Amino acid sequence: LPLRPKRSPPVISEEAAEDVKQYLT
Amino acid sequence: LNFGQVVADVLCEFLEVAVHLILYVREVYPVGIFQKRKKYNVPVQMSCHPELNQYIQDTLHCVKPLLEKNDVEKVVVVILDKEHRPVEKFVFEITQPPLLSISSDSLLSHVEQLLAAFILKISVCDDVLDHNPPGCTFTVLVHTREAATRNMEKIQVIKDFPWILADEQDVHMHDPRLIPLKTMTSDILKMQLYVEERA
Repeated sequence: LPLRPKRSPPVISEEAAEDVKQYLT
Repeated sequence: LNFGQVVADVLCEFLEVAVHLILYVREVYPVGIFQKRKKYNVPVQMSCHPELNQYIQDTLHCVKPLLEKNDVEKVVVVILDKEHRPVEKFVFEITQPPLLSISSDSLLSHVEQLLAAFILKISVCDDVLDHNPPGCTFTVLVHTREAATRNMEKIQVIKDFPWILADEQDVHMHDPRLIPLKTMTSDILKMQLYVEERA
């Protein structure tokens, strides 16, 4: 039985995605 | 000069590119966060989300010491459905040979050509796999070598980024379909990449 991070990956809202597309190329 | 660490560095750099591309071609996150770049002289997709990028880095920074000691058997990117059941497993089976052979032909250019073939097979894999249900998330699982010493504390490298033992719920995939992607054998690395998928 393997190891995993206890922290889950972030949830990226569509708003954040639009911002990332808009300002971080 | 520790070449096992050299290999671990090549693996973590590659595993970051691979995880990013997996999340892209599987549409785990919106397409807007991704940028078209070239790695290993082959088209790839990197996310520009700062906290997603930091999460992948922290994961691989933690895995790297175990890679340096050849204590990792598999690194698995698992894709969860809305109900936390595993939908696909991206299994990176890794083992350094017993003795690494470092040729001066070009250690780098040829392992990168071999890794590039892994990148291309990931890109075309969404023509063989069924589209995941909406609301999927991902997870990374590390299978450690048969006889490994206290890996549970060697993997805790990043402050406030703890690890745990996964559950049977995190791994349960009875009778999956196997999709081989690519296999390489070099004088420094034997690596297998295949996909398990829910029946």
